[PDB]
Amino acid sequence: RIPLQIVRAETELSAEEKAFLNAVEKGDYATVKQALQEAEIYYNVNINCMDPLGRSALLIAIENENLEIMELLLNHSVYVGDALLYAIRKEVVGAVELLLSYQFSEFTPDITPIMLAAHTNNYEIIKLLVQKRVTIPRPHQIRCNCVECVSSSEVDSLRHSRSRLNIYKALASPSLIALSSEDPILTAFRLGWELKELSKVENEFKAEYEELSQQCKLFAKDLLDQARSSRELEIILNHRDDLAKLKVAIKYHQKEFVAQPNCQQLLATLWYDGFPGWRRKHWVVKLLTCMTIGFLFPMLSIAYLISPRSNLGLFIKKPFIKFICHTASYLTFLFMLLLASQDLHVQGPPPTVVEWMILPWVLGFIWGEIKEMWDGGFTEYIHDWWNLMDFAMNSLYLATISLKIVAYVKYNGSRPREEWEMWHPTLIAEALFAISNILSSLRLISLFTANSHLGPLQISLGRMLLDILKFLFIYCLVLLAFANGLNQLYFYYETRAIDEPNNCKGIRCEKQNNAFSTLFETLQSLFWSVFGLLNLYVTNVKARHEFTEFVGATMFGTYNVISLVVLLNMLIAMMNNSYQLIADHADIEWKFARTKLWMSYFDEGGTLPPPFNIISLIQNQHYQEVIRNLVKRYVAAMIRNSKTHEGLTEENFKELKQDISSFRY
Amino acid sequence: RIPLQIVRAETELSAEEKAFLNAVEKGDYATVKQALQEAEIYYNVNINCMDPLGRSALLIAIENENLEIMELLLNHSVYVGDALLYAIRKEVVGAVELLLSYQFSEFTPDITPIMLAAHTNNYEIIKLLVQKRVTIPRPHQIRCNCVECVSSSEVDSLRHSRSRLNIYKALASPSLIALSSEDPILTAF
Amino acid sequence: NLVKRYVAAMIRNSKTHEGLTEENFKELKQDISSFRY
Ligand SMILES: CC(C)CCC[C@@H](C)[C@H]1CC[C@H]2[C@@H]3CC=C4C[C@@H](OC(=O)CCC(=O)O)CC[C@]4(C)[C@H]3CC[C@]12C
Ligand SMILES: [Ca+2]
Ligand SMILES: [Zn+2]
Ligand SMILES: [Zn+2]
Repeated sequence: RIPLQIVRAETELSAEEKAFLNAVEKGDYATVKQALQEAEIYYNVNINCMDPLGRSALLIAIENENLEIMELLLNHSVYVGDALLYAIRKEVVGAVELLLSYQFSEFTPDITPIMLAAHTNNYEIIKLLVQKRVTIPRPHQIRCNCVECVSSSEVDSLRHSRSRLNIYKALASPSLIALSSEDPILTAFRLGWELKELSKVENEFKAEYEELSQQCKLFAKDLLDQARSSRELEIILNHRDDLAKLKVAIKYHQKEFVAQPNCQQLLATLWYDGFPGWRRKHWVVKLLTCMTIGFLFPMLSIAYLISPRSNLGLFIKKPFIKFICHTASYLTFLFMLLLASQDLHVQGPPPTVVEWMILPWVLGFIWGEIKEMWDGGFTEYIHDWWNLMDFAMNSLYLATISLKIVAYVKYNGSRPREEWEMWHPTLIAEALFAISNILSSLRLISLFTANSHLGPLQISLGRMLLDILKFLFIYCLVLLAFANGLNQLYFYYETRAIDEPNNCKGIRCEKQNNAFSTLFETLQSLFWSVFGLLNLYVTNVKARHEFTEFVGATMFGTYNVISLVVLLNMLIAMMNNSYQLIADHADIEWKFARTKLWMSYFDEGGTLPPPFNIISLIQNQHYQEVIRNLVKRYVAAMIRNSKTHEGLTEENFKELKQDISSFRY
Repeated sequence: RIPLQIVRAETELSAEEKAFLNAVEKGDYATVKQALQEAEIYYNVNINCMDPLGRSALLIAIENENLEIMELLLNHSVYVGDALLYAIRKEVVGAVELLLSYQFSEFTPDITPIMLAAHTNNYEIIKLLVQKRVTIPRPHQIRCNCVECVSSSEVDSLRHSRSRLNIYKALASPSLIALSSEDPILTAF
Repeated sequence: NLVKRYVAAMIRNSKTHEGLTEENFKELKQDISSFRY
């Protein structure tokens, strides 16, 4: 039999001090007033009593929303501590104003009235509080090591983290940004960037910072949405302190802001400068004009080089024409590379005509690469992740040219490749040239972002590469373990290449042998076993060691099972789970990428294609006026969205009943 | 210490012109009438004042849905601009009829009362508006290259696109197809 | 202390819903009717 009792006992009640609490709970004004005045005359009661549910007279008045009992209690000199915070958090303007005009608490001691107003995001009460000179502390830099920060973290770290989070949550309020801010858009950009940076540093508190950054981005997008004229749109997008604001938004990774329909329409208008009917055109005529502009790229380049100011001179300044010319030049370079492969008995031959034509394009590519790193900088150069492939290709081409010139200078004989050594400079140069051709042909993937059908697909594939890289580590660990074991088992029976039928050793021969004799060969065999290109008799020895053969076969079968049946199927499940979430924002990511690609062609520098490449207060006032108009529209819209819900409004009957009762009285 | 202040400051208030706004907000008919007549006799108040939340006397009457204060304010010769649109968009038939019988705006300048009625898709108010001879502009063919279309797109393209979208959204209303159409099925197709 | 805070928070979460509270008009109507009587 479980003796149910009270373990933590509170104080007793049911005196006159509880009588007048329950009178206030009833709320009848006359009875409350008479009981309170009688108790005050008697001078034997207090006002510190607490109900079992955790509410007092003032808290119950807060919950019931009765201004008459509110003013009566406040004029009766009841306790006032935290009552302003409770009223602000209850979100009633009349009692907030009344309390402003004049133990156990569910409020953190660091909470300020302005902080709570910012947390609750109420425009009216926020303005009412901010009309007085109220301020907010500064949280220190992200990696501050100053004595004040180290000391405060040492005395109490949980309170410090909570205070920082509360300060940032109050600062990231859309209303508190609408007021007391000269540039709300820039403020939102910087705040979102700072919160995104803070999320990584504060590992335990990540979701809160991420949601604050998302809220800032959404506020910026909603503020942009209210523009209702092309003049206002261009003023906003061109304000600086062209398209400086758009460049800043691209830098700060504001994909929702960038992918706005109005901004995209303006960008398309700027992009299709030469053609004004490109929107209303047939696919056949678009294709025909595409070839007819791409075919005359050398003529256009020569015309611009000769006469920069002419009818044909300025025809290449348009971004679309420049993009078409660059694409045609790259396609011509790739065609030359393909034609190159279509006497081989000389040692270090002079370059042929195809290589002579290929060299100016390669030199131009390198020149264009260095200028962009000099103009952009190291961080911008490495952020693209395509410049890595560009640098690798250019370095490989430079090494190929150097090796070819070295071979030409050194060797001058005529000997067969069957007698040439394995480390010949000519052979090294051909291998590097083949790798360079592979990389250059693979470089064409970056042009898929300009298309409507392939951009999101390419963006989705790029996102999944990360999961591929993550699984590669586990696969490599398993492969290393099994290769170590197999080599340790099989390294005893190594045989020389002379004893083999065709003087061939390894797995790249018809007589596959010595598959696990060395660690490198074991790694190669275990890699090739995934695709089923390794035979089954490689796990055999010339001697009759049936136990050893069976153990090796068991190891091989276990590795095959683990690699193919379990790990490969698990990768597939991860790809599906990742792509399900990836497919949601494909449009936004593709539009951001296409905007970056489009703006990459707006600059005046580098107009020519690679082969020929080698050879101020009025604006502030206008922006302020437009920002004021947008803020007013946004405030109205968000007030309405707050009014969209709770459609079953009340107290209209109470107000009318009070009025008619007074008239009857 | 972050100095919180006001960056964009509006006009001041709390005069008799704000007194009678908050009287209208209270909505007591006798008090509103006596205050309004006293202010009219004094001849020192206006009716153009705006609350901090973006509402006026007529807008608050729209939101509160009080026909008596509505007719009192309208017979007191308050400003009437856009009030018909606000009433139609609030979707109250009594005040829509009363307003039909007789700055900062959250409505696009191209919005027409019939267009807003079609957007909101209210059969009764749509019929009440369409009983009068009201019409709708034609958007041009899909690939129109005519001078009027090219010129209007050149002066302002965002407004042109918005106007086209609003016209088509008004035209694609199921109620506006049920009325004023001989073959609703073919029209919908 | 933790129990008190948790009880307050869960009472509030119970009060978070049913925001369209009633019987306030009934109590006021009963009071004014008695005063009129
Ligand atoms: C996977 C292939 C290439 C074989 C490599 C074998 C070892 C060199 C690897 C396999 C697992 C690795 C470990 C995996 C994870 C960790 C935890 C890691 O912990 C942290 O990074 C702690 C700090 C933090 O992340 O907050 C430190 C390295 C260590 C021990 C790694 C050390 C290197 C190990 C032993
Ligand atoms: Ca590049
Ligand atoms: Zn510090
Ligand atoms: Zn036209």
